[PDB]
Amino acid sequence: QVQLQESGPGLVKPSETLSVTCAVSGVSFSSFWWGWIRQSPGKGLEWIGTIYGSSGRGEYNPSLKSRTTISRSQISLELTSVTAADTAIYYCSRGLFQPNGFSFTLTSYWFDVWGPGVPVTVSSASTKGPSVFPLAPSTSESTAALGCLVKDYFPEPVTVSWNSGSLTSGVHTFPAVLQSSGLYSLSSVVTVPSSSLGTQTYVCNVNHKPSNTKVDKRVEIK
Amino acid sequence: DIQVTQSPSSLSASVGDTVTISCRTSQTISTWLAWYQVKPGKAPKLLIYTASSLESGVPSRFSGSGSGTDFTLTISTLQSEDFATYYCQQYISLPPTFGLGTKVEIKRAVAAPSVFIFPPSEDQVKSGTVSVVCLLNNFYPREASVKWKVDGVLKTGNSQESVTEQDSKDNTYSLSSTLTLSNTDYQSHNVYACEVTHQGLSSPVTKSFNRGE
Repeated sequence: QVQLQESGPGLVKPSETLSVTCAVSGVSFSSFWWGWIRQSPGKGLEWIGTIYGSSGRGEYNPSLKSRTTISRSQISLELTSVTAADTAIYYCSRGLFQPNGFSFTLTSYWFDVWGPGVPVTVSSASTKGPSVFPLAPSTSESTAALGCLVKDYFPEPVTVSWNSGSLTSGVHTFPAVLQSSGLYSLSSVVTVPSSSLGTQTYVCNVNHKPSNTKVDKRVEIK
Repeated sequence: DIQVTQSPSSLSASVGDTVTISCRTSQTISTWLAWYQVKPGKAPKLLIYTASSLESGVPSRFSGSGSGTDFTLTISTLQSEDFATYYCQQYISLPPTFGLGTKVEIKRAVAAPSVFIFPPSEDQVKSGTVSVVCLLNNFYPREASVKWKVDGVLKTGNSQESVTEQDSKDNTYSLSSTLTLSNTDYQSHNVYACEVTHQGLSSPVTKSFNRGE
């Protein structure tokens, strides 16, 4: 039945206009109400607006009403004068509602189908490759930890592997955090037998495709 | 905005358990409440609408109840596929607003973290900005506290935490705490320590290094 798929540029500059579109398929577009909902990193779900497929008439969140435009085979969202706080996953959705009467009052919307969502990031940073620093320790304890600190890159993502992917057990690669600089940072760590540090070489392999950067870093006992 | 409040923020459970999650609103919403299930990176799915109507296709072990300001989601005989975050949402009036969610995670035995501290490499120091990393590896439950101490003194600020999702195999968490300092500040202190408190530890564990040794 219903299928939604949103699209739009993954990067928007502050003060500019954010534009996302939703492809509605499998249904009569005109018969239903369609709209947008977002969720910023570490924040709650936030309804932006929903409009009628036939008329284009709908309603907006009062906190967002000033800078929001939703129009309609597809629906589209334009959000003007964005800031870093507008960084979010943007979801297309169908909004259902019901009569609240015995009266002309309607409920607002609940959402019975959602699209996969499209990440949009708002930022002034330019593309930049990662720095890669070794995290090194020991043989008094049975297991050692070592790692790579991958930082000062933009935009996401980086990938990290160990020993060209031949080392996989016990690897933990943390989600990236946005620094105050506007650049991202994460660590990748692995645990290994301490008895191995003398004869085995450990190398982290870092890839940042947006900047075409590939780094190999030997991690050794300092 | 109608404020929507979920409780608890997270709960640990096991397959076979019956779990209940609370949703409360700041004013009456009659029965105009929806419940959603979200898994990482996936689109939310509608489970229940008008507080107690089961969405088509959703397993019968999900049931919603309540009205006015007090609502409940009950998952009977929890299954592996049900570990997720659950959101409630009111829609009596504009704007529709969402609770901040209840994460349902996998219960397992208590495990203390293994703690490691990593001094900044010489090329960090050369760069003029350094990051000290403290690693908490393979622990359960999620709750853990990291104190940074610099020459014995509590260092607040300039640190960020990052945590992994529950491991698919052993159901543990790992966590990093990263302390970022100008090299000038870094050089102005001698001993760096992260102090970790956790249910699995009878006493806090402290890992430290002396700068430049």
